[PDB]
Amino acid sequence: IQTPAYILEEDKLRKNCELLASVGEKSGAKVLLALKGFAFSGAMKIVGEYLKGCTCSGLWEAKFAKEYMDKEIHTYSPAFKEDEIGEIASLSHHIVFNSLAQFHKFQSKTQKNSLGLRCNVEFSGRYSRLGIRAKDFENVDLNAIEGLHFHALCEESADALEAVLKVFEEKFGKWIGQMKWVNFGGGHHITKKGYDVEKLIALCKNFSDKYGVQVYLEPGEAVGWQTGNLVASVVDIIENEKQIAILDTSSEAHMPDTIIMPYTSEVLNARILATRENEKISDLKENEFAYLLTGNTCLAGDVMGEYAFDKKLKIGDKIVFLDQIHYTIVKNTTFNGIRLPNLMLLDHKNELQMIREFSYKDYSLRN
Amino acid sequence: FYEKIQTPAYILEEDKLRKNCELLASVGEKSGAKVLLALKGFAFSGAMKIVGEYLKGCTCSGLWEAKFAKEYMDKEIHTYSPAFKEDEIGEIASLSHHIVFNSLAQFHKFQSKTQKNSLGLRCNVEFSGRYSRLGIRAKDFENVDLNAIEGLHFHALCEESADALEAVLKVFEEKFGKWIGQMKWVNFGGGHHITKKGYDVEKLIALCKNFSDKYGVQVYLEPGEAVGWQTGNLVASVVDIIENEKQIAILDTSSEAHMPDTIIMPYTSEVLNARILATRENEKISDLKENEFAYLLTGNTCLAGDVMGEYAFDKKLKIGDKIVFLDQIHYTIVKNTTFNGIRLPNLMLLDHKNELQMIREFSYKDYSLRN
Ligand SMILES: *Cc1c(COP(=O)(O)O)cnc(C)c1O
Ligand SMILES: *Cc1c(COP(=O)(O)O)cnc(C)c1O
Ligand SMILES: NCCCNCCCN
Repeated sequence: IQTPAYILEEDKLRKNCELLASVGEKSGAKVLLALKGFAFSGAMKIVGEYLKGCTCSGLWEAKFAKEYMDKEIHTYSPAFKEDEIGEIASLSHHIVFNSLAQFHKFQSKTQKNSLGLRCNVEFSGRYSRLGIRAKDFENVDLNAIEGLHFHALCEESADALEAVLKVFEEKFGKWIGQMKWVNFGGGHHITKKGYDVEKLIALCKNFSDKYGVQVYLEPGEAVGWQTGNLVASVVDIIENEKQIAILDTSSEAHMPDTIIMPYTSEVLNARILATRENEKISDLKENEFAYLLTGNTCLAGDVMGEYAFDKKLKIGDKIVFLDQIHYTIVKNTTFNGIRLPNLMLLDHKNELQMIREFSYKDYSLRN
Repeated sequence: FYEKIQTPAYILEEDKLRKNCELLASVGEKSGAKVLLALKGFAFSGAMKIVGEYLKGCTCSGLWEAKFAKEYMDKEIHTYSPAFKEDEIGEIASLSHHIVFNSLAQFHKFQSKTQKNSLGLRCNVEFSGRYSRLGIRAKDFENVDLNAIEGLHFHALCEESADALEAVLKVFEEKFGKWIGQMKWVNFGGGHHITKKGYDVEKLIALCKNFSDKYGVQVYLEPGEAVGWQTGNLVASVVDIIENEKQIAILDTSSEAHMPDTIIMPYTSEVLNARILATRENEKISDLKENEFAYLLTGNTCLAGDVMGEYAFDKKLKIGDKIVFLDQIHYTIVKNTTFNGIRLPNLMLLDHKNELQMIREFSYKDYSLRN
């Protein structure tokens, strides 16, 4: 590994997609990759051996689905524009509108697509712009709408989906039986250890039998969950009261959700002792060595955390940030002109494959 | 002016940029300090030649910024990194006039590959910070052979005043004083909000001039934000307007992808002809007046939290109206994203003749070739 690099493990992605395929086969639901979280171009054909297509937020994702996967394309945007709707309609099997005005504006340009409406389920979200509330369905012509859609969950359980479906059916139930399909969105933490997979299958099966509809699920995170790591090197080690490792990667540019959320990444063969925000998480044990892990941007707060290792770090050691393929790459930056981590794939034969190697132009042509 | 443009777009105004640069050139003129653009915050490719009319060069964090400085400006190049790497030091050395190291180890490791460059060390001034990895603390200078070192560097400020640089200089001279006289230059870093209304320019000039004279050193300043301050806006359109208790305008831009610092810091952008009533985080800022209309302005990503804030306007918004987010050229473009495949704002220049030029028009490949 020339560093930094995001490295997706084929074997792990395959195990995730096997489980998701199993959910679809046992429940009758169709499972789609939500590209927002996980769009790893080197793995799109692999994902497509298992899943039915992509869910896409607009033109660029729809184009990406077409090019990389070429399976079903489902497109939802809070904001379709006039200049893009034609190409989106040419590519998309399903198009979900966020408002009735959007539906009405674009219905005549989407006559070959199966149309849906996003439903605001209003379930603990106040003042959300996403979806249509139930009261606004009264009096509206739904003859041209074949699907209802919701997305209401983030890193959640089968029990949470049950709770959402209960409210979805109480508020929207009069309009469900007349649809061909319903899309339960994403946020289902299906490949996480301990998730109640049998419950999800039963919920999807039971709903489909109850209303005679095709169920769709559109996980993003669950596809990329624990499928790979960001690998960095120790470039320098300095002392300022604590021992501090400066790495060739950056929180802010390469793991931006660690700063936004905020959260602290786990590190292979290490334990988190304290967060960058100085929250104490654990105490150092015997025969452990504490380091601040820090990044290569010029920012004062480019700090991953304080971590306990069981050996001393040396310049040139590799640090492995765990579970860094979803909601990372898709949102990363070239801030401060920091060299981007290459995208790599560890294939089923344990051979490392370069998928994208970035260069100066990735930075210069974006400024 | 804005009506025929594809939105969204960041629009830099030449006249405003030139006013800032005139002022920074005035500081250099009067103090003898040499002023550099810190590319971290402002790297607008279409403006680099304009900035070079006024400033002496660029401060760069590494290889990619040094190459950009070389290509776009072709003036002095000053490189500092907390973490130089072996695979890049060669090319950084061929491009840079000054190289500033973050630690003695990094200096000792790369001294022999940097013989044609002027070498500096970054000083941790330790002032109001704890556990900072940036710079060397004064105690670690003691009894170190500094023969090969021609400059000292600090960067200790953010959006600050001439009085705050005065307080930092006092601490810097107190702690590192005994080694300043032997240097050829000192670099006072960035964070000087020189072009903000009210800044005490006169005092900055005196501080720089006195310091220069006292120690017999060439002083360097390396503002980023100051160069870009109030030079331009991000222009978006209202794509849809919906209601959920409040009126909500959904725009073709995203706080998360296009104004990331609004989410990270967090802070709320001002909007042309509007007043902030409340932040995305529900902080009350002001009350609606009698003849105004309140709207939540929100983005086009699929995230629930892609909300800019609640703002008061003098008239109702309509689909197709342009929303102008004020002061969006610095610490924006340089750190924006194609998250959710959102179409990037184009980069445009409103030039000195009031003509709008396209600098960069983005496309699908800017997204697909990054995933
Ligand atoms: C984000 C999103 C998804 C995927 O959510 P995950 O948490 O990654 O599973 C699915 N559908 C829509 C409409 C989304 O906005
Ligand atoms: C960020 C930075 C600057 C510029 O800072 P501004 O606040 O944009 O003026 C200059 N030098 C160094 C070393 C920096 O990290
Ligand atoms: N005035 C700039 C402060 C330094 N860094 C800011 C980085 C956040 N965009």
